[PDB]
Amino acid sequence: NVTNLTTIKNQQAMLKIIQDEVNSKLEMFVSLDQLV
Amino acid sequence: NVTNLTTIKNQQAMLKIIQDEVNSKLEMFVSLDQLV
Ligand code: NA
Repeated sequence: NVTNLTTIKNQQAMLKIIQDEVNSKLEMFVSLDQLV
Repeated sequence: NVTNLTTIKNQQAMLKIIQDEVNSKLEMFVSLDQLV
Protein backbone atom coordinates (compact mmCIF):
# COMPACT_ATOMS: atom_id res chain seq x y z
CA ASN A 1 0.00 0.00 0.00
CA VAL A 2 2.90 2.33 0.66
CA THR A 3 4.28 1.76 -2.82
CA ASN A 4 1.30 2.92 -4.78
CA LEU A 5 1.27 6.19 -2.89
CA THR A 6 4.96 6.58 -3.60
CA THR A 7 4.45 5.72 -7.28
CA ILE A 8 1.64 8.19 -7.55
CA LYS A 9 4.07 10.78 -6.26
CA ASN A 10 6.92 10.02 -8.63
CA GLN A 11 4.38 9.69 -11.46
CA GLN A 12 2.97 13.07 -10.41
CA ALA A 13 6.35 14.77 -10.75
CA MET A 14 7.13 13.08 -14.07
CA LEU A 15 3.65 13.84 -15.42
CA LYS A 16 4.11 17.49 -14.46
CA ILE A 17 7.42 17.79 -16.28
CA ILE A 18 6.21 16.07 -19.47
CA GLN A 19 3.00 18.13 -19.47
CA ASP A 20 5.17 21.22 -19.46
CA GLU A 21 7.38 19.99 -22.36
CA VAL A 22 4.65 19.73 -25.03
CA ASN A 23 3.61 23.36 -25.08
CA SER A 24 6.79 24.86 -26.48
CA LYS A 25 6.59 22.85 -29.70
CA LEU A 26 2.89 23.67 -29.95
CA GLU A 27 3.34 27.40 -30.14
CA MET A 28 5.38 27.11 -33.32
CA PHE A 29 2.63 25.02 -34.87
CA VAL A 30 0.43 27.94 -33.87
CA SER A 31 2.72 30.43 -35.62
CA LEU A 32 2.75 28.24 -38.73
CA ASP A 33 -1.06 28.15 -38.67
CA GLN A 34 -1.16 31.95 -38.48
CA LEU A 35 1.26 32.19 -41.41
CA VAL A 36 -0.69 29.74 -43.59
CA ASN B 1 -4.31 5.89 2.59
CA VAL B 2 -6.48 8.99 2.19
CA THR B 3 -3.52 11.06 1.04
CA ASN B 4 -3.02 8.69 -1.84
CA LEU B 5 -6.53 9.46 -2.90
CA THR B 6 -5.88 13.21 -2.61
CA THR B 7 -2.73 12.93 -4.74
CA ILE B 8 -4.70 10.84 -7.24
CA LYS B 9 -7.35 13.59 -7.41
CA ASN B 10 -4.53 16.03 -8.15
CA GLN B 11 -3.36 13.64 -10.89
CA GLN B 12 -6.84 13.63 -12.42
CA ALA B 13 -7.11 17.43 -12.35
CA MET B 14 -3.69 17.92 -13.93
CA LEU B 15 -4.31 15.42 -16.65
CA LYS B 16 -7.69 16.98 -17.25
CA ILE B 17 -6.09 20.35 -17.95
CA ILE B 18 -3.54 18.72 -20.21
CA GLN B 19 -6.21 16.59 -21.83
CA ASP B 20 -8.00 19.76 -22.77
CA GLU B 21 -5.08 21.89 -24.01
CA VAL B 22 -4.01 19.08 -26.35
CA ASN B 23 -7.54 18.73 -27.75
CA SER B 24 -7.72 22.48 -28.35
CA LYS B 25 -4.48 22.33 -30.33
CA LEU B 26 -5.45 19.20 -32.29
CA GLU B 27 -8.66 20.89 -33.43
CA MET B 28 -6.69 23.74 -35.02
CA PHE B 29 -4.36 21.16 -36.59
CA VAL B 30 -7.41 19.52 -38.17
CA SER B 31 -8.60 22.90 -39.44
CA LEU B 32 -5.18 23.54 -41.01
CA ASP B 33 -5.13 20.13 -42.69
CA GLN B 34 -8.62 20.60 -44.13
CA LEU B 35 -7.73 24.09 -45.38
CA VAL B 36 -4.55 22.87 -47.08
NA1 NA C 1 0.69 19.92 -35.18
